[PDB]
Amino acid sequence: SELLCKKGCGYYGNPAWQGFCSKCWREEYHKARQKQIQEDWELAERLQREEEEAFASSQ
Amino acid sequence: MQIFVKTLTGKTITLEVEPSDTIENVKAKIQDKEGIPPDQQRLIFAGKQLEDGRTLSDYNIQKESTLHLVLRL
Ligand SMILES: [Zn+2]
Repeated sequence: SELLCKKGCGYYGNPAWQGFCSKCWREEYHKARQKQIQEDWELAERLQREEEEAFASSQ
Repeated sequence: MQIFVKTLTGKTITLEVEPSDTIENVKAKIQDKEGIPPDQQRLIFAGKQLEDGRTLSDYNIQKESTLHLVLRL
């Protein structure tokens, strides 16, 4: 039997966790969240700066 | 399930929601706890402004997902 974790940590991967073991799955999940959180902040800042400009040319 | 809504001021709002909840319904909840009128709210998730008539599930917003909130001035 050779269904080892896709990250090569040595433990067995879960088909439900896309071939990852618990720890590696959890690490990937956190990194994916962190990236989108950060990027969504950048977008929000951009949106704020857009609001500030529309408010300026208004009142 | 709970989701989190971060503002640009470091504030985090916790919400009790369901995947089938509309964005409009989420905006009403935010109004209940923060007093912000729904029409002033701009919600963001995964690089998109969220449209009032779509669902949380339409954007793959799951348990412990974090959205962002900007206010119209
Ligand atoms: Zn692993």
